Amino acid sequence: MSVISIILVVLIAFLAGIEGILDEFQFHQPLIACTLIGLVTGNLTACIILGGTLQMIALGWANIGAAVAPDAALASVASAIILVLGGQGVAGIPSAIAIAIPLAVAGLFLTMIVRTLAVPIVHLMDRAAEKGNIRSVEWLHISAICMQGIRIAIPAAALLFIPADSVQSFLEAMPAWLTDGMAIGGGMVVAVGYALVINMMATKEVWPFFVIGFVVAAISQLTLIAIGALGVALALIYLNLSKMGGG
Amino acid sequence: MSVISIILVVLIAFLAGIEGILDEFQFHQPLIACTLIGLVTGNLTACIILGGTLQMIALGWANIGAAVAPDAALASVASAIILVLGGQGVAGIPSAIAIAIPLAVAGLFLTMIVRTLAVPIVHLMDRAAEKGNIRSVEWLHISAICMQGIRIAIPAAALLFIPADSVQSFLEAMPAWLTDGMAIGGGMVVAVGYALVINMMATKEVWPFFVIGFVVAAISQLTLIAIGALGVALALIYLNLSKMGGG
Amino acid sequence: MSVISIILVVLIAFLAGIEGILDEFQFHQPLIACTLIGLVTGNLTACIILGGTLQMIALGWANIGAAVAPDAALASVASAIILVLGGQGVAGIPSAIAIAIPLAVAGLFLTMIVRTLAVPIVHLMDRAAEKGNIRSVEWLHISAICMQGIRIAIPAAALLFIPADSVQSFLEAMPAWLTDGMAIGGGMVVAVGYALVINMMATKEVWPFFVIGFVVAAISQLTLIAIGALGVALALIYLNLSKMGGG
Amino acid sequence: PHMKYYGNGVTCGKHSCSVDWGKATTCIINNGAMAWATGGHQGNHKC
Amino acid sequence: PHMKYYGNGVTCGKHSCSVDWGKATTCIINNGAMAWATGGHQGNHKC
Amino acid sequence: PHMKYYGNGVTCGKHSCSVDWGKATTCIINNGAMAWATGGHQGNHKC
Amino acid sequence: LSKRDRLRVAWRSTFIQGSWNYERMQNGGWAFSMIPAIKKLYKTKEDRSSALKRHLEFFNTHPYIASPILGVTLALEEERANGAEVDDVAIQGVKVGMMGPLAGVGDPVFWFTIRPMLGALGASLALSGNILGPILFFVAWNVIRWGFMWYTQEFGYKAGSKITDDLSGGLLQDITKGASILGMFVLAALVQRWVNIQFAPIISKVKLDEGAYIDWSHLPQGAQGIKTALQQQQAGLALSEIKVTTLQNNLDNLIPGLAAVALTFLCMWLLKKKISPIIIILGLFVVGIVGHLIGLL
Amino acid sequence: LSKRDRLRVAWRSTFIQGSWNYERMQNGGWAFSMIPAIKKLYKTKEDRSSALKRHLEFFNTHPYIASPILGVTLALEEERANGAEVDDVAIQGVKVGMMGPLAGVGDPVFWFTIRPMLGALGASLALSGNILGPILFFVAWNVIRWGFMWYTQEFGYKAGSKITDDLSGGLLQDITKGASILGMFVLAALVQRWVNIQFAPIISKVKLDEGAYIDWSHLPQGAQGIKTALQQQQAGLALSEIKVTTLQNNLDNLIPGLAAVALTFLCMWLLKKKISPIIIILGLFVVGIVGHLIGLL
Amino acid sequence: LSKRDRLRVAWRSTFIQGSWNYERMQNGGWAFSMIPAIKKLYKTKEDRSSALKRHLEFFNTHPYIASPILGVTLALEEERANGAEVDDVAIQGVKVGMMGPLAGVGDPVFWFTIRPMLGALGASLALSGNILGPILFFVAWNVIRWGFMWYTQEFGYKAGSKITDDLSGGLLQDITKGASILGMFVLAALVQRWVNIQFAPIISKVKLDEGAYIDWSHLPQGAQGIKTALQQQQAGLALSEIKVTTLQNNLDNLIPGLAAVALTFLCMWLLKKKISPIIIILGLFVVGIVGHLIGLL
Ligand SMILES: OC[C@H]1O[C@H](O)[C@@H](O)[C@@H](O)[C@@H]1O
Ligand SMILES: OC[C@H]1O[C@H](O)[C@@H](O)[C@@H](O)[C@@H]1O
Ligand SMILES: OC[C@H]1O[C@H](O)[C@@H](O)[C@@H](O)[C@@H]1O
Repeated sequence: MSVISIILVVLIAFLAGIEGILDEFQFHQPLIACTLIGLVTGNLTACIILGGTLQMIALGWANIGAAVAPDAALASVASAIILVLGGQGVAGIPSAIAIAIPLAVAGLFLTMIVRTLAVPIVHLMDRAAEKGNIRSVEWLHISAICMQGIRIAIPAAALLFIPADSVQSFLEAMPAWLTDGMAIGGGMVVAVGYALVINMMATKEVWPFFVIGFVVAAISQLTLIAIGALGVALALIYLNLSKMGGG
Repeated sequence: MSVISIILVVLIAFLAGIEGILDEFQFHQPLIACTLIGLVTGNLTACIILGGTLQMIALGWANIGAAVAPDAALASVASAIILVLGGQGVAGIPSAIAIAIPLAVAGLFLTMIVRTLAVPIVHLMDRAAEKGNIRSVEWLHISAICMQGIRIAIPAAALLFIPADSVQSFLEAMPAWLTDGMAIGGGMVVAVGYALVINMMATKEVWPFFVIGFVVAAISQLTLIAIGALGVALALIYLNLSKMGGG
Repeated sequence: MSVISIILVVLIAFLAGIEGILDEFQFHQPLIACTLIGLVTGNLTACIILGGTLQMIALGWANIGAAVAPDAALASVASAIILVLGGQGVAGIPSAIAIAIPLAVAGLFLTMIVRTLAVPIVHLMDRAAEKGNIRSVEWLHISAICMQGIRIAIPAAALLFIPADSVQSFLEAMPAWLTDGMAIGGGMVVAVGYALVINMMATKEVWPFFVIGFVVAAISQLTLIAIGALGVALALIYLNLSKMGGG
Repeated sequence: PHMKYYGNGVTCGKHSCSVDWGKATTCIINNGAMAWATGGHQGNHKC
Repeated sequence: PHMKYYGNGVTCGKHSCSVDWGKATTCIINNGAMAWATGGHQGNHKC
Repeated sequence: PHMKYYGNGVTCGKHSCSVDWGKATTCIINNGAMAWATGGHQGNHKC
Repeated sequence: LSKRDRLRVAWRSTFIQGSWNYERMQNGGWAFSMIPAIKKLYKTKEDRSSALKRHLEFFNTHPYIASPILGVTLALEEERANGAEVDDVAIQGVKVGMMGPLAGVGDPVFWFTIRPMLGALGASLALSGNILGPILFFVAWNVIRWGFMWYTQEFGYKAGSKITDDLSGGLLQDITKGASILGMFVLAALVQRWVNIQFAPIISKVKLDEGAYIDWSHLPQGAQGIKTALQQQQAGLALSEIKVTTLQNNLDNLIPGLAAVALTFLCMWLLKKKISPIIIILGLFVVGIVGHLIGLL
Repeated sequence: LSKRDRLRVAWRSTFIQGSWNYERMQNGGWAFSMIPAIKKLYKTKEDRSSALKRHLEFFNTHPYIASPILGVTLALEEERANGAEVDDVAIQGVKVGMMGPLAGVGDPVFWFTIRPMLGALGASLALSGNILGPILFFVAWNVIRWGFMWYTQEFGYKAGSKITDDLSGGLLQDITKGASILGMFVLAALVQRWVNIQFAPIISKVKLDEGAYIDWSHLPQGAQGIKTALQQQQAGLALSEIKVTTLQNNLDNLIPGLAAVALTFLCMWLLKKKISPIIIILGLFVVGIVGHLIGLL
Repeated sequence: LSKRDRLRVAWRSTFIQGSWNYERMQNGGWAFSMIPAIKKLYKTKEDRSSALKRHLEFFNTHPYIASPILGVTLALEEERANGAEVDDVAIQGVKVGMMGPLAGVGDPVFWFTIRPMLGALGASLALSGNILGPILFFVAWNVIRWGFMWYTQEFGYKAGSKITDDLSGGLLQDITKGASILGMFVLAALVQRWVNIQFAPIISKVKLDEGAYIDWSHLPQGAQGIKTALQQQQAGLALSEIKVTTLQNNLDNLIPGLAAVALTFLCMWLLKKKISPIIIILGLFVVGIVGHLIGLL
């Protein structure tokens, strides 16, 4: 691989790292990141296929409050890089897809670590605000942006100087009990994401609706859309009945 | 068959056509029409059995608003006539029953055609009312009654001078795709009958009850009587809560 | 068996009969009655096992209003007595357990008969109250207590001078249709216990909740705790909506 | 196929017609309940 | 037949009696919930 | 085992990846309905 | 008007459905049944025409439950001949105020309560060849129908004023509201359960992995294969190695009965577009035929 | 009255269920428990008799939760001896206003919350032959029972006035209303699920057409017959060629549990007819026996 | 400030998520986007510092829906430079009154409504190797995002006063109440259905009596054994002679999803104890690992 290709893939990884936290231009989405990585290396169509497949997989990965998303950015960069420097243009896609999912969790851990690390940054920003320095706050904000960019710029450059079957080998040389524990713990994480919401909105007036929803969910013949429609109807009836005696 | 029998069966068909719309003396019901047809022809007991069977089948055929019923009158007249002029007094009943059902749909189409045709009649009645002529309105009303009587008097007389296995032969010599399309379209017709009701009674405060009913209907363990009881209980609770703050 | 053992077992039977109605010291519970009857006879551990097993069985036998409990007292006394005077200390327990259940129903019948008979007692207490005699009322109350004590003191002494396999023989030499009729009738008795409650609390505004509960109970995927939680949520919503227009 | 079904518990087999009255009574009761709940607007359904 | 059931998770087979405590605890919890929901009027049911 | 499932109707077999669009559309619609009903708080679930 | 005129009105009211046009359903029969009353009250050249225009407006209710309204219409109109200043005020109001709620109770009572039981009772005797069945049905229906019409018309006429103003009352509106709620609920259930729209296109035929189907080629042979197959089916394994998913399965994955409710809403929109129900029914038949032809249905 | 009189009343209150007649359940025990208080307050010839009539009226509650009421009855009565113009005004009202709601919480607490767990704990040790089980159960139940009675009786006596008028309050009304709603709901569910009435008459035995049953006479032989039978069962085909419909099936076609709720309503009517529950229970046993004899049940 | 300063603020607002600390999520980006406005209004030494403290408080909403709020913050702040006596009154009011309800609608709109459909449309072309997929997705997302941000910021700045006081209105509170009820219902359903906690300890293995299992050792042989086994399974008899009951079965006997709701409430308590969500997630992973190691999960 040419050195210019290495420079461009590192720059694309940095851009994906920045847009993982910015989440505005969507340079961190697989549909863009994979084709950007494959365009600067010659593996254009294969990376387009990989990006399309991963985007089809990662259609619902969104950050909501403190519940961070599986961070499709690191998967998009790293799976595409491993596909590029491993041959097997089109036939190697199922391996990149297979290795992307645990690397998404790894990127989630990394971005959680960096968001935790961002707290002293805003503390220094407050301390500089008390001093009346308007430019150092901007400097610290840009440093925070660059930290999240580096968060992905580093692993993508590390992958470039190791054999292709290194992430896959590490994943395969992993004890089965660890894999099963991770799988079990991954189904209980979403509960935390629910708890944050429940803490936001929970009053003595709406808890009975929570009880009714929990009871109703045990009926397997009712779909999720049916449960949502029942909730909408109940809320509408409650609102209609509340303002019939008040006014 | 004697000519006097022909005269009486045509008269009974005319009476059934009249009571198809009048719906008071119930001369159009199978229980009366079949025995009236068989009494003037000598096939008394066989036509009584046929009328009883058809009435057991046609227990719920009632005209409600613009949702016309399957018009048991034409089936009752024509199946009885075909049973009479085909031999096989008691053993021919399952053929008359089999041919009655599509002929009920044919009579339904005919009666909707005549109900559509009745609109210019009441237009002429209005134009005569503005002229102050009190007898021409009556004459138009009697003409409208006689038109619906003829609606069934004609097919019953047409069936008399054709071979018995003519309706059955026509029904059997029908393409399978047409029969299947009619069967499929017959399950969606009742929806129209529902729509007319929904257009009548539908407010922004009762739509949530429609949503709850639609969601609840997906639970197969709940019977229709159970759903009705749930609706009654919900309506009672809503009424009780409505006048707890209003007064 | 020594005569002193007979005296002690009769005394314990009398105490269990008294505590069947008193229901304070719980001398009528199997856990106490069985070990008391076995301690004065030398069969300590076997009677302790039998009492533990029967208490595990009779965990929910409680008198609630006029719905009398299966009267665990007579079973606890009699099954333990038959175990004591039949040999087979530990291995004879499943026979005592098997014969206890019908004898519980027999004790229920006996205690219902005595509760019915207690009405003239309080009538005499009233007639003594109108005469101003304060001690005769106490005497009648103690006589009523002693009557229910004797209700179990008598059968336990009768069982003492008959062969051990007499209750079991009588139960086995019973026609199958009678046993099946009793089993069928035992599943319908609890309805009476429900009726007494419904007659207590039933207004025109809570009947819809009864209808909803009856309809909902047909859904087998909802547990009894789920139904209770749904009822609590519905009651809370109803209470919240009731005092939003009233005040 | 020779045993058709016409609703309300009517069979009308190849040789005779028979009515099972339990299904007929169930159909009548259900149709009446639906008519009373909807004001007689339940439509025609083969029960 | 030699394995009877007496409720609350009591078997009392032909030779010995055994209690499965999961079923007994489930019966206790369900009976308590029904009593608290009905004011102790749920009646005696073989759980 | 060689036919894995990755959610949203993606298979990615041992040789190629294919998407069945009915399941993908069902997943999209269900996720959107849950997000609109919960304000976008339904979490990440493999549909 | 004496009792004779009311008797003629009642007898003439049995042809109230004689025309039954789709635009104004029972206007013709209602106008026909009021002809003798109009002739008895108004006589010169013009008040008869005005009465005809009044009674030729839209009217629709259960034919038998229309007798009390007529009585009210008999009571209120007779004042106008004498003079009571109530002209075009309540004569139109009572008709629309009673045609709906009275039909909502008369249709279940006569069409779906009395008639089904009478027909079943008559057919019970008729299936044995007894002429008593049809005769009993005819007599029982006729006597009840005529007695109901006459009694309710007389009650409505005699209570002409006591009931025209009591319509604006808490009982009537409470009944209407509860009936609306119950009807919405039950009609939603009936739309979901009785409107049958089944699609039969096959969407996907993805094969299952070799760990999820029963694989009836390496199974125990004799009295154990059945047991292990049942145990695997209890574990959730599939009978066939290929999984077939239809469009109906995908539609039910969202919510059951979505096609039925969508068709119902489309029918409501078409009816609101002032399209006659006959055209909609004839188009639904053609739609079913076409869908069967193209394999959609 | 001194603390000794209150302790004597509390000790005598453990026999409050001694008579338990069916007409006035705990009237005898309640009158028995108040004997020393009546003797302490009223002494001449007549006020004792009036107190006896006052305390011989209908009374029923959980036996342990009756202690606070007694305390209130101890406080209200002691004024009458001194004189407070409150005679038969509130002494009767507090008993009725407390016997219901307090029983509704004492029955679940003692009969179904403390006793089941204490019995399970004792039986755990008793099943191994340990005498510690029954001893622990006896001591833990009796200490708690006596402490509860004494403490609540003292609290009710000391708070005699503070609680007789607080009964007419929003909190008690809300608790009663919510308890009524929850009880109606759960009792309806229990009537549906726990009242077992199963009929076993066979109504119809119409045979199925030769397109609906599996027809186990022309099936694949060996490892394929099972698969095709399972596929046909999944398709909705019937196992047997004859369809048997029972009375229970027809009853469930209307609504499950109809017989149970009908029997419950009949029992309610019989109880409202002032028929004792013992007669109704004995009649239900005879009804079950007869129904099994005639094959109905 | 002119339109140039507003466009500068809008462009600088695309980095509003640059820091995203866990304690005050978007405070840094919000303060960054207000730098040119603060420099334009306050200029000496101290009002800039007070503005920095004002805009460094807690802020969190959907990044694209933060533009209207910014506009309001641009409208309200500009008065303070001129002087309007509204200082620290509403600047902390509109932000907290808008960050919640506006995020609750912007998260479903952009993250789960526009983005999934755009990504699916792009992937449709991308799976065939067409570069038009990613290009279409990129352009369609970015044009819409920038247009929405600019238009909503301009609308918020122009209608700065018309919307700050209209927040206290019936429509907003009604929407909030209905959204809270719907969210509680649907989140309870999602806790029950999507939180997967399956225990695998075996609790009891009591064998069944010889009248309850199919007993595959004395069964018909050939085309009849299958039928009789299916009929026995329909009767409710079990396949195996031993009955296995797990901890999950006993937990489901009480109510399904009890472990899920218990874990959710424990997480709620831990979050209320001011414990960061990262610690709770890392502890849940370790808990799952341990539970699999000890056989609990
Ligand atoms: O309720 C509507 C009522 O009026 C319609 O015009 C007729 O179909 C009647 O049979 C029906 O009962
Ligand atoms: O709650 C009613 C209460 O009084 C009844 O008379 C007795 O059965 C008690 O055991 C019961 O607790
Ligand atoms: O609604 C919450 C909103 O703010 C969070 O900090 C970010 O994760 C956003 O992506 C999210 O949309």
